[PDB]
Amino acid sequence: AWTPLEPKLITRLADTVRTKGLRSPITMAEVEALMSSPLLPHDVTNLMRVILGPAPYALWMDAWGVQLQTVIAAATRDPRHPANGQGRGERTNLNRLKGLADGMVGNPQGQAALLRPGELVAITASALQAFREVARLAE
Amino acid sequence: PWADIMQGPSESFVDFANRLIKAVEGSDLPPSARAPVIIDCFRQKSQPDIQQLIRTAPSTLTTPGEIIKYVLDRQKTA
Amino acid sequence: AWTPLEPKLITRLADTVRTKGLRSPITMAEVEALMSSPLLPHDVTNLMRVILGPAPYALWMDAWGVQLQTVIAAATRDPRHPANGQGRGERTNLNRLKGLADGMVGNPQGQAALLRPGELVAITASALQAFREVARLAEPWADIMQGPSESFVDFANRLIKAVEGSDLPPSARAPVIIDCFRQKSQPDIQQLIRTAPSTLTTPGEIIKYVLDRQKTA
Amino acid sequence: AWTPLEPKLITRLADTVRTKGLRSPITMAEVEALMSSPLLPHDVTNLMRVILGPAPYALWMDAWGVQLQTVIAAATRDPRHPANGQGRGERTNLNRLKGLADGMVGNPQGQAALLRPGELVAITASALQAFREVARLAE
Amino acid sequence: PWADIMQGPSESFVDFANRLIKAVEGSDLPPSARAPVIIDCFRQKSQPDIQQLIRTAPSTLTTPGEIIKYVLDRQKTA
Amino acid sequence: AWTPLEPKLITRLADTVRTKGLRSPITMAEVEALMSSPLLPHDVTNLMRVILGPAPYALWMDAWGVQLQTVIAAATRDPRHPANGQGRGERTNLNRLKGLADGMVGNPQGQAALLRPGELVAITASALQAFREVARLAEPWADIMQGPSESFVDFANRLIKAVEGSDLPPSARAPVIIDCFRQKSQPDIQQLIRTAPSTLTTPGEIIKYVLDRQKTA
Amino acid sequence: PWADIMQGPSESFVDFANRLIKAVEGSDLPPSARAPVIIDCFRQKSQPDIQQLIRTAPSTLTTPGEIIKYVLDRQKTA
Amino acid sequence: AWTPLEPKLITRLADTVRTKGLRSPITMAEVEALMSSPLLPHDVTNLMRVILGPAPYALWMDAWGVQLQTVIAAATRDPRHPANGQGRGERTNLNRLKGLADGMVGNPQGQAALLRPGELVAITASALQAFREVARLAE
Amino acid sequence: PWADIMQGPSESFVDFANRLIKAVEGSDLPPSARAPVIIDCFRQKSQPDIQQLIRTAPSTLTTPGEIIKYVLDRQKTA
Amino acid sequence: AWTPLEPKLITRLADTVRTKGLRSPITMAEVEALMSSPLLPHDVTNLMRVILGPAPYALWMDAWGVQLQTVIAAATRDPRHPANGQGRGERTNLNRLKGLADGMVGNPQGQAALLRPGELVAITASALQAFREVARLAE
Repeated sequence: AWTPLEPKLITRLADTVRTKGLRSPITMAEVEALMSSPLLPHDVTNLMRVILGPAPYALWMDAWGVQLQTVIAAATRDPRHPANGQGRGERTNLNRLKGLADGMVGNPQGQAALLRPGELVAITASALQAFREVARLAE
Repeated sequence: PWADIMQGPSESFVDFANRLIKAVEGSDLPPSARAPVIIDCFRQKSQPDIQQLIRTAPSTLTTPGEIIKYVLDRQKTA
Repeated sequence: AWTPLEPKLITRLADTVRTKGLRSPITMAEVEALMSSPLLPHDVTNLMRVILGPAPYALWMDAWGVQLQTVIAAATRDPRHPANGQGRGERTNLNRLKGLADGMVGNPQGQAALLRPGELVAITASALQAFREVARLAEPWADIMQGPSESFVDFANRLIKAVEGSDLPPSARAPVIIDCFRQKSQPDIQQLIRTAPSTLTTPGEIIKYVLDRQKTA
Repeated sequence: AWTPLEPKLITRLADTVRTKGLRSPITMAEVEALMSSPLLPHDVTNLMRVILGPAPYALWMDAWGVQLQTVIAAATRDPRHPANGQGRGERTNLNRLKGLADGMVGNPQGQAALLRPGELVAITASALQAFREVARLAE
Repeated sequence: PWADIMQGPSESFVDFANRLIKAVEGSDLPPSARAPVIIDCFRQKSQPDIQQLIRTAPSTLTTPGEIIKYVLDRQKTA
Repeated sequence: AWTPLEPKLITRLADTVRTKGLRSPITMAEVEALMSSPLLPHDVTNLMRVILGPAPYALWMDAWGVQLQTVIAAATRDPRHPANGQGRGERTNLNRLKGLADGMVGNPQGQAALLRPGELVAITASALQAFREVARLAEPWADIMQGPSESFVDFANRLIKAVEGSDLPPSARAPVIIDCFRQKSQPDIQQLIRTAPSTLTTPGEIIKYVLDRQKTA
Repeated sequence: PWADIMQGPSESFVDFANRLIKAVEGSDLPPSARAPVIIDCFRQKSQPDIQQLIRTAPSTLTTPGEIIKYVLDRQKTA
Repeated sequence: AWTPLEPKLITRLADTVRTKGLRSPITMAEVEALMSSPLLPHDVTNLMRVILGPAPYALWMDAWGVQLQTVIAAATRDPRHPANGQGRGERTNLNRLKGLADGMVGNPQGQAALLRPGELVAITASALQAFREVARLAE
Repeated sequence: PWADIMQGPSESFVDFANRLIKAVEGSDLPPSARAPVIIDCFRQKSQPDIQQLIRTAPSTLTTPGEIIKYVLDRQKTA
Repeated sequence: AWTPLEPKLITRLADTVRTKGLRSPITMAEVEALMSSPLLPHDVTNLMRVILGPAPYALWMDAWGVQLQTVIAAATRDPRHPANGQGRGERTNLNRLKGLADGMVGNPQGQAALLRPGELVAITASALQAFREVARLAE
């Protein structure tokens, strides 16, 4: 069952990003805090939509896609990925990682249903690395 | 109004890009016409230093994110 | 049977030569047009008498004679010339090429009678080459600079014109045009060409690149 | 049998390009007019040599080559090209399109002899598109 | 002092590179810290024309020799 | 047994590079001289460390690595390389070429022990080509004019130097040198070359003619 | 009148040659006397720069066309 | 077996030519010194390439060709030339004197193999006379 | 004295040649040394217009009479 | 037997050349008068030495040599020259015409001994034509 993040925590994090900036160690610590439980693509996408401005959000979408593509290359380079399965029918496509696959587009409940925990942690680590890249790039 | 947005003489580029993308996406344009308009507004607004910086791009930039990344890389630190 | 060229076409060509000059590509195209069917020495001689002034006509007579002499040397160097025959009795003398042979002097009908089609096409090609020589002679690339206010397409036009209408071999024009684009073409475009992530190996490619990335002003 | 274009029409078109420019709709209409019958590579090459200046002519040679290369890629992607034949012996090389093949270099009569009508119309459409590109680029 | 070296307005790039590499290698830095410092000094010194020339490098330059070669290739002849 | 190069020769070569530069033909001849016997990586590395400045030395290290990599690609493309052996156990790695392999780092004696003569000559040729590249890189013909007070032999020397040390094809240098003699070389010599009763078709002939008929002053 | 034709100080040589050949061929001279007269008028008219240019001809010019070609080759571009 | 001249002697001679000039008696003495043993066309050509500037080198190539042509005229005027042989098959062509013949172009070893000692001394004397002419002409 | 003879700024060339040949032949030189001296005095005296006229001689003049003829042909009429 | 020309006539002719010039018809008539009998090279040479200045004398020596060379070319083009003979042993060299041959240098008596009347008239006509050329050239 999907539970959304508190809008109070999200508002506090947005104001933190607004006053301290993207690169301060306190901001990265707060992001790591709100990045503790494995989030669904819907959660991370809306979170970055709210806390980041338009141009940093575009940059972050780009960087997140690139990092997820590196993850999928490593996944096709190793059939023992915690997102993959043993047979070929469990291979994870980027539509399933970005939340674009069938039964997931716009629906967080179905998303949480079909996604694997390894998928969730890989998406989360990818999003964190992308946030780091964009923060280092913006300023 | 998006077509009246200029990058101020003292304004940074990320603020100008934020303002422009906001005004273009929150307007009456179709969804399929926002990216070309944002690109062509980056090229013609964004005072002539950044205009020449985008003009002399050895690669072809075909996305607002790519233009923003390129300009942020090669911008005149000041 | 000999048919003369229209005096209307000849008058139009003469006025073209009068306004555009001898060397314009439109003039050379018009001459190639009126040089389509193989002409008899009478036709080409009268044509050059009408379209060219006195001094260019003298120069053209000289050049035509020289080119015809080269043709006759190649003909005596190969008995299989389309103007020649197999036996020695068909060897073509310059009196027959210039229309000076017996039964031809001043008479275009007899001319058309005795002349061969290979003779006609050789005379025609010789006259065309002579016209080209005289046109290149009648009217400096290394002194061409792009002015401070001049656009780049005008500079490229002027430079390519002066380089192609010069004494360089044909195989040396493209490298010279490129290296003149790089060293002339005032330092803004010089730096624009220098910092080219791709290697430009043709004047057209350099022109396209510069037109794309030029400073709009 | 090859018939050349009238130098009167070519002179009028050259003066049109000289006064109105390359991009005016009247100029493009005039070019479409003189581009009505399928022209041999010799015809189009001399036409562009006369009506265009040196630098636009270089640009046009480049663009024409690129468009012809796209055409030849589509031709090797479909053996039913009106320029191609059914067997492999009728495949059309760029030397045959640009007029550089054997029996064609400098000779318009032989050109008209060996060329196909599909070849002619493809060359003509390629030249028209290249003219459009160069006109959009020059000004 | 290496951190005070700037490329003069009229100085060529090979002279500036010689002076900078001399002052960096003849200093108190560890041997494993000279190449990154030389690179980052090429990027921030070396007046803004060469700064932008290095910034807009389609390839990633990870050695002072490679940076010198690239700049010598694409430099503005003047 | 390893024998070092004389520091006297190295000092003379360093001063030659200091006064004449990297690209002079005398400097390249001197380098070819000191590049006669096959050198060990230690020798060439120290030689370039001494004769070259810091930035040219960095450039040369880069170029030497690239050329050695091309050599190793050709070596893996042909098992009959004079550096390679017949079996796979003699394949030569870049650590062995750059002197980085085991038993060689910093020790020239062990280096000379384990290295092959084919290895040595390949390293030497690679280093020579890298030196040529860096020399061509470290340091415009169409901008050369004969000064009002400059003599003609100095102008000809400067022009031929800049034309031959440029990016032109080899078959385009003589026509360019001639046409630059004709259009540069201030109008007195321009008219002197123009009014040549003979046709001059070589830079040497033009130089001889001008030196004969020049205005002594 | 052919014997009154001079090359003006600012006139080019091809115009002078055209005018002179016109006036000599459209005159009362016999046909066999036109070429020598045209040559000797090229030599004595045609202001002293071209006069000296024709005088110092290493080859012997025996035809108006050859003289015109030589002068056009070696003329002072101005 | 071919042995090259020392680059040290060549460097000293080049600096002598640079400071004293081409016509000084000390320079001519030094050239006579380095012109002691019969040199192959490769040696003399590279020597003049190094010690002479570009324009004097062009002049010297011209003069050397002219003097070699005079030598070949004297050789066809006397079948007892130390470069010639008794039969017609040993007649020496200018391609063999200038080093342009077959098996000699660019290869000094093959050059030294096929050349005669009379050929070498004739080439050397010709080069010396050409150097004298160019030195008298340059200044 | 022959070695002090110069062609005056206003003097014609035949007068200068007469004076020079007179002073050279009526001097203490050997008979076999008069022609080379007369030639080399024509070349170095005879003010720079005629000096350049003799210098740019497409033919080689090896006799005082030939030099005099050439100069009289191609001299600047004034 | 050689008889010299009167110094009185030579003085009168020299003063005529001095007052009237070289080109006057009276001067040419006087020269034709003193050019009536066939003169030996000594006579004409001394005559031109006396009547002409130094520079006209140099010009006249040049022109006389050229005309004598044309005469000798015509003589080798026709073995029936009044100066030549029938066999090859009577062919007339320029040393015999200019008075430079053996037994003639400086001696007018020996000159008159060995010279032919055809030789004398050819020398005389050559000298007259050379005088005409120099007179037309001097003014």
